[PDB]
Amino acid sequence: ALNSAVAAEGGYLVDPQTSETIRGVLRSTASLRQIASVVNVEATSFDVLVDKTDMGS
Amino acid sequence: GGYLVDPQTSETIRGVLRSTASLRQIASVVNVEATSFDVLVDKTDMGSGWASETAALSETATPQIDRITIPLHELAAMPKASQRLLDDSAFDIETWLANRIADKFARAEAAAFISGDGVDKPTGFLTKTKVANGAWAWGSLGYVATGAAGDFAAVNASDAVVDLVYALGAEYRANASFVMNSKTAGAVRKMKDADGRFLWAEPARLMGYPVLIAEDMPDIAANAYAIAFGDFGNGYTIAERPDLRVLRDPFSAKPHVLFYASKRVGGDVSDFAAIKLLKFAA
Amino acid sequence: LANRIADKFARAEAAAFISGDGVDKPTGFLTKTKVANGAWAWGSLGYVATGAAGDFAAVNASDAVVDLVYALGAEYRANASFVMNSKTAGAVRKMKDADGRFLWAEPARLMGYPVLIAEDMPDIAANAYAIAFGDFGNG
Amino acid sequence: GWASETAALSETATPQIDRITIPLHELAAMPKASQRLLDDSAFDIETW
Amino acid sequence: ALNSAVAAE
Amino acid sequence: GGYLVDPQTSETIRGVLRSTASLRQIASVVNVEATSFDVLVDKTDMGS
Repeated sequence: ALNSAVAAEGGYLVDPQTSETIRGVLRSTASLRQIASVVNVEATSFDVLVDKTDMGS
Repeated sequence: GGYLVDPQTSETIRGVLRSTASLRQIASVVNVEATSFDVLVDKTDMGSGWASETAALSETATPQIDRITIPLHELAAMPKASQRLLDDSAFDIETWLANRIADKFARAEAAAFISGDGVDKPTGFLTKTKVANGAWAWGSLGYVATGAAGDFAAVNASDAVVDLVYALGAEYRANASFVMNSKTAGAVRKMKDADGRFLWAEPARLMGYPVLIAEDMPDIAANAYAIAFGDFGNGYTIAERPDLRVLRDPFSAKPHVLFYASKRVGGDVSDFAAIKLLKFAA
Repeated sequence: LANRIADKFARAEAAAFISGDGVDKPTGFLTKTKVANGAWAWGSLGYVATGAAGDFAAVNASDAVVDLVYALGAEYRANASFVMNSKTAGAVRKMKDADGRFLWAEPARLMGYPVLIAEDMPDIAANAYAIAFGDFGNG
Repeated sequence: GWASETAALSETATPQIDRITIPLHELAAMPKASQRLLDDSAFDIETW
Repeated sequence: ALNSAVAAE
Repeated sequence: GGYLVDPQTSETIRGVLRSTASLRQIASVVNVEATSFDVLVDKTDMGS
């Protein structure tokens, strides 16, 4: 019941409260995914079909 | 009949209005009703595979976890107020002091959150075993240096600030803040081109990024860390109780009231990469 | 862990989307048979060059960036993005006029166009492709 | 304070209070307007 | 504040 | 992960046990109110 500084005089009653959420170092989430063309695909591959030339008028 | 005019006093007792810029509105304020606070951060990270079709995938790493314990100190101030004053001074002195003691506390712990040392008070980030950036360890804050001693760089000035920015990590720079005292921010603003025009153009943002004008960091000295920068939303953790518990003391000072009030607060650095500093040595 | 493994994956494939090679992982656009712009073929990406080797152009600096913009096609420049690592973007920002004032003025947009600070492209080397630009919505 | 665990916390200062008295003077101006003008000059001279 | 004797407190 | 685990504190505080029987239950317990209780005992016999 004495001071909270030294352990023997009731310093073992203070039981430090931990975090609510385990934090972490926060690394770069800049991944080009938010600027590229994200396509859902449930397959083995994906096949874009682009046009390398054009018509004439 | 000059004794009939009885000058009307104020409605509200005013006061000098001191700097409320306390880093509390930019740091990570955490409610805690305990003796301490324990952040649990991750100093490393995992590894990824790109496993082949026939690989029989093996083990990978796992982020080892580093605890920092917040001390969560107490802070008290104790004015001595006379009982005769508190009964005859129709301005409400009790709520005036509690409105004024709180403004001292939010002004006292601004030194604790930034330039506080270890004992009995939170360590601000300035006293956290500074390491020059590039050899960045975990248990230490990074800094870049300027070059010349008592000023910014001489030949190419204003480049010690921009690399301080671009060494803070691309994720941390998303919501960061400069921290200076108000007499260094003049010496930054006084920098000018070869033409005599000063080059940097309420929030007093600098290079777009917000600037918290603190009042605790040293100025441009020989080896001072005058300019701070980083993401204080992850870098610094403030732990506190959200009240200002007042105990009036009618008994010790017998003709006095002796307000004893104490809110208790703690907090030190949380993410060592989320703050970079500026040394002026070399 | 599932909140942390996902943050590694979105950090691991950022190297795949940009500097990934062919085997077992996506090829980012850096390893796609670079061709100098003007002789632009189909199965290859264009590039412009700077001039001097380990830095930007010496006499007229900052003109290797603006022609990189105006060789991207008028339709693609409508919603494009610069891509650099965070240590090159300093060396871009450190460029200055003859007066000592640095010339380029959250999104950290450059010449108005948005900039995605990646963390995978090389810095200013002898023959590195340090600065990327274009319409990644179609590219 | 930043009082230690075993400190027996002592007194502290208290903001001494300074009064400034506003004098609250009066200010007057007195134009002289003719009664003949105020009755025949349909612009409302009083509120003007 | 302090005493009611001297004004400035 | 050793920081991620924390012990249970307890259900309550315990203590070493002490002796209870204290001569209070065998002696004469007299409820008194003034500052002092006075017994009046005669020192010697009648001596007839």
